[PDB]
Amino acid sequence: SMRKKIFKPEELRQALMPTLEALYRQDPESLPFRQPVDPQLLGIPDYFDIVKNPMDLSTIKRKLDTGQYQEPWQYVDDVWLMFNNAWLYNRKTSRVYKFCSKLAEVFEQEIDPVMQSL
Ligand SMILES: CCOc1ccc(C(C)=O)cc1-c1cccc(-c2nn[nH]n2)c1
Ligand SMILES: CCOc1ccc(C(C)=O)cc1-c1cccc(-c2nn[nH]n2)c1
Repeated sequence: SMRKKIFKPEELRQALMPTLEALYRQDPESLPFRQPVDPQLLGIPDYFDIVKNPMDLSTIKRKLDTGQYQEPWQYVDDVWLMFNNAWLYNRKTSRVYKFCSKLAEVFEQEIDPVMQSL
C-alpha cells in the first residue's frame, strides 16, 4: 500500500530546522529575508499590493518552533512562497533578487535529501 505518514511537530522541527538554518547561515544573502518586509521602513508602498501573502525566515522559524506545520509540504510551501515573493517584487538586476536565487539553490540542495528521509 501507499500509506500517508503521520508527522509530529517536534519531529518536523528536528528534520526541517537544519534546512532553514542553512538559509540563515548564508550571509549576506539571508539578511533581506530574516524579518518580515516592512514597506514603510523600506519605502516601497506598493509591496503589499504586489505581494499578497508575505513570508520570511522568522515566520517560518516560529512556525517550526511552535508546531504550526502539520505536514512537511506546508514548510516547503512557505519557503518557496518567500522566494517567489522576492523574485516577483524585486527586479532581476537587484541585490535582493540575486540573493534570493542563491538561497533557492541552497534550499533545493538541502530540502531534497531531508524530504526523502521523511
Ligand atoms: C531566528 C533567527 O535564527 C537565526 C539567526 C541568525 C543565524 C545566524 C547568524 O547564523 C542563525 C539562525 C538560526 C535559525 C534557525 C536555526 C539555527 C540553528 N539551529 N541550530 N543551529 N543553528 C539558527
Ligand atoms: C534595501 C532594500 O531592502 C530590501 C528590499 C526587498 C526585500 C525583500 C525581501 O523583498 C528585503 C530588503 C531588506 C530588508 C531588510 C534588510 C535588508 C538587508 N540588510 N542587510 N542587507 N540587506 C534588506
